[PDB]
Amino acid sequence: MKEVNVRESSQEREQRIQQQWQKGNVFQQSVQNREGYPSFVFYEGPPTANGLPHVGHALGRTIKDVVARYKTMTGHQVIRKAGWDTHGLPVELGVEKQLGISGKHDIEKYGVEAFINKCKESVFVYEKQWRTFTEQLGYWVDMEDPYITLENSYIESVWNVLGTIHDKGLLYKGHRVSPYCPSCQTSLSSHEVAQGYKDVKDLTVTVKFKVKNRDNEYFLGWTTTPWTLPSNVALAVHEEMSYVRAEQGDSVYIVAEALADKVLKGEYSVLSHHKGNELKGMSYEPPFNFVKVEKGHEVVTADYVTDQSGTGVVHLAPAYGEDDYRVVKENGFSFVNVVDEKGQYTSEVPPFQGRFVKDCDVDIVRYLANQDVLYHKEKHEHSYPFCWRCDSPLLYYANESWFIQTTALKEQFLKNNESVKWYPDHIKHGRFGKFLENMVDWNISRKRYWGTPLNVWECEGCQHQVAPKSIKELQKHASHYVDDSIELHKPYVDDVQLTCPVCSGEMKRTPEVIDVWFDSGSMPFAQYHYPFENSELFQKQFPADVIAEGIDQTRGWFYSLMAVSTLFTGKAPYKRVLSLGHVLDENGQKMSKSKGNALDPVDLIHTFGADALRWALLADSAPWNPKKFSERVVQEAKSKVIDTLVNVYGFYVLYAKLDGYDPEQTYELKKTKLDEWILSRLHSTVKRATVHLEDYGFTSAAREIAVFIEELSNWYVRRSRDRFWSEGMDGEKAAAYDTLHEVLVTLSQLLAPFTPFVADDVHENLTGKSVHLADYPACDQTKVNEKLEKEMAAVLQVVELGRSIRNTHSLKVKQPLQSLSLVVTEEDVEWKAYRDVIKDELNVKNFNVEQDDDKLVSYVLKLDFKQAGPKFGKQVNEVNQALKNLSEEKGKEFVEQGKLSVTLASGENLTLETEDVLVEKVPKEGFAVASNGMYTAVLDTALTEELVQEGVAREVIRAVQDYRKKLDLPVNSRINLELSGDEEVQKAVAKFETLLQENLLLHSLSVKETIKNGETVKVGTKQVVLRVLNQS
Ligand SMILES: CC[C@H](C)[C@H](N)C(=O)NS(=O)(=O)NC[C@H]1O[C@@H](n2cnc3c(N)ncnc32)[C@H](O)[C@@H]1O
Ligand SMILES: [Zn+2]
Ligand SMILES: [Zn+2]
Repeated sequence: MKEVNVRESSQEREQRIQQQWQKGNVFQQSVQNREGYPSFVFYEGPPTANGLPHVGHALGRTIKDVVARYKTMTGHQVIRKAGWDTHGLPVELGVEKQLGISGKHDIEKYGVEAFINKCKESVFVYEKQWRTFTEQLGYWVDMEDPYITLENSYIESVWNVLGTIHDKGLLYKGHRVSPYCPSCQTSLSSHEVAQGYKDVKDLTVTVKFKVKNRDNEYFLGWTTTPWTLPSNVALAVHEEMSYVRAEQGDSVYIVAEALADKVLKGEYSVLSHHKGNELKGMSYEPPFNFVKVEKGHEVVTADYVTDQSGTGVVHLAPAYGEDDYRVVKENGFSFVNVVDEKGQYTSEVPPFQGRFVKDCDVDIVRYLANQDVLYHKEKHEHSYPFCWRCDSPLLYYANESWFIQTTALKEQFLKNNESVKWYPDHIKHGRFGKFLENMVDWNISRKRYWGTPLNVWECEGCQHQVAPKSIKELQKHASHYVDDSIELHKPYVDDVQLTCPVCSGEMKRTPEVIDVWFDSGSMPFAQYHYPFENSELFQKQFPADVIAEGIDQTRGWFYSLMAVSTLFTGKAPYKRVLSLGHVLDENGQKMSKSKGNALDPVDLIHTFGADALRWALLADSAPWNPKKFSERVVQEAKSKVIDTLVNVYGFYVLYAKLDGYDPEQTYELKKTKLDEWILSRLHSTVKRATVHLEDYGFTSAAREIAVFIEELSNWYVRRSRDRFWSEGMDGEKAAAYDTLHEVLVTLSQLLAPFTPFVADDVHENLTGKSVHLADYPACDQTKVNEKLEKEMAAVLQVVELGRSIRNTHSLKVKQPLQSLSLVVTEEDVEWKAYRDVIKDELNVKNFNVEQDDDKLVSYVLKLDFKQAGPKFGKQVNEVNQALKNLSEEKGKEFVEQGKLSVTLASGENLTLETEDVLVEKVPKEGFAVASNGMYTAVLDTALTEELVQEGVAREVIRAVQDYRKKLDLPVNSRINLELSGDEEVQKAVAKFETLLQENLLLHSLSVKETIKNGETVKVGTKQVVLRVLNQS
């Protein structure tokens, strides 16, 4: 083993370990060495290369590393291939800002290829930043040969999946009302929409729709979206609902019967009743006539019309509502649209053309009043969908899109999810399962530029569709030569046309790219270029035994993985999911670069070490709920846990070298009880840490290890230092080194998944072998001693109570005290075995175990004025004083009898009730008490001259020992000590001459009045002059 003497920062140690890992190919070796062992299949969720990693990203990569390292150590091969997510809106928008452009028209002007090249350059920059962060965090994952979603082979596998889905009839094009982002100018999927809901307040209005062929009669139409009123095509009523013609003032209003009293306020008179199907076909005047409707402006039956809210007459705009689209289509009414692709009014609405529709709500209300059609308005507090990338409010907008028909396999989705073990369990049928139950088809087409091109070609002539699964299939169908090096991106694939197998017409590729979530969802198949390559490796690497990503992937990678695999293979792509709560700042606020509360994990790693950051991320709280985090928690992990291990390790190395201990040599071992206890704690920790890790309880396993590390340092090492400090390799010293060597090797093995850097530094130096090539240690039950653990835990509690008393009464432990008495209710612990430990640790001359406190306490008596006030009147203070004057035995009698008589000054005898007296139990004179209920410790705090003088002699002994170290004197030489001090020091040194001589290797001791050029030292509150000569 090598020394740990030269001061090394945490960063320097981890850099040294990192280089050791590189030179030895330890990561690669930890995989290859498990060839033929059972597989544990792990999929890396690919980080989006559109920004810098923050400390929240360190949680998931820490947990994935713990799992992979642990499963490797317990006898599994864990292949770890990194991945980078590089397509889609999350990349495009950031690049647009870098370029100072915005929107699809600006991208066309900039140039599609030039824009895409900028995207490629940006993702490459971010990949390197993420790679460096991952390496310094110690998350072993192959970033030399990662999968990358922009790579041609990866895209080809995605094409093969999409082509296979198309073969089944599950990829189709349709004109549907879909959630739509007016800024990004594209439809969005249902999982993307679920990620962007925000509470808003807007206006729902009731508008009068004047009935044609009548007078003073208006329908009361209702809508939550005033901006859709110019596009009105029909009014919807329920067929079997009852409506009333109600007269108010000079007008008559048609409204639902159950809502009339709410809608019509002040005064009305119901004239007639009508069913919903009776009102069918009645024409009316639209609130706006800017747009011309060919067929419409009538009343139709819709089954979804409710009488619970609104008026029972619902304004329908077919282009901006799925129900509205369906009902208008059924009744053959003309479809109309008044909005461009940017969410702005077209020329068909003159007064508002070129304005965002949701910003016209206030002006629409005023226009409604001016036409005298407005009848009511109210505020609507509800959730509304916003774009998960650009924060623009969404619209529901009729649009031609491509869909993956996920609903066709909904039953298979639920069955696959039912096979998955979720952490936390509630996600399975909660956040994730509920999303499966409300499944709609997956809108995958994005009218964008940077992404996986949707590989569907349509014949211009007969609309036949061809979906090439590969470059070879693309080449086979193309009407022109297609080079083998064709890049599977826009615009290169848009220059490829096919010959239609049906009519020989020209086939053109649909222009869209696909949802970025499909790319990552395809990684089980695309990361190995399946089925074109690595068919056998893929089969061994499917399904995954676990994945671990943030909770937002329930609307992300968790869903897209499940959907792609279910549509493609029918099978669940994973057996087990760790759904991780998000890291927040120290205030509980979400982490963001804009908010400035996103800590840099690289700075934390540089300052405190990755081992400390990882430990704090694992041990401070559980990973399943939102997590408050701070630099302070990392600092505490470094000083309390990481530094403590390093110091114990450095202590062992220094004294093992000095004493020439050799773990390969065989010694006669005199194992002590403290050796047995720490070994029992070691293997009990091994057992309980393994049990938690087997159930992915990282926090509980970490906390268990931290407890053991505290016991190892604060108790085992601290109390065993003499056996390392002593000279000569006796049986006890050899046992100490043997015990500590086993603890350090096994503990570092335990810690290897958690704190990989320091664990290897200890283990490799002690054994010559990397800890990460080792097996996870097994619990040796023969070294577990449950009784010994139980007693030492009781001893620690007693020592803690004793220290508490000493601190409370300002009695420093260096000052010996006469006795500690322990009151125990039961003879559970063999206290005789720990007498020397308790007396040493508390510095008491005597340790006595008592069954009760009768010899240690007394009773004083007072009067309960709230209970005995009226009974004695003006004599209450005389009786209360009478109780306080009673002797110790009188109080002892009262607590046993419960009845008491007090004789007042006049001789008047009075009787005291049990509840009239307040009883106080006090320790006997000179004693002090602390109790935890189970144990009552009674300490004699009374000081004698002999006790004080012994304390002075102890202080003299320590002062001399400190002065010897300052002079670099040999530990073997005997010294001539000269000492000067006042009479109290002189008397103490004289009286305890034997004690001084036993603890100091003194050739002679001279007490002088004055010392020439002496060293003044501070012994207690006194100053003592020392001077050391050497025997000549
Ligand atoms: C599995 C990854 C997806 C396919 C996608 N590329 C993506 O979300 N990429 S990411 O880089 O934005 N996310 C990386 C991982 O970090 C999690 N995460 C993101 N933000 C936080 C946060 N504040 N606290 C904790 N974890 C967080 C993501 O869920 C993902 O696991
Ligand atoms: Zn958007
Ligand atoms: Zn054709």
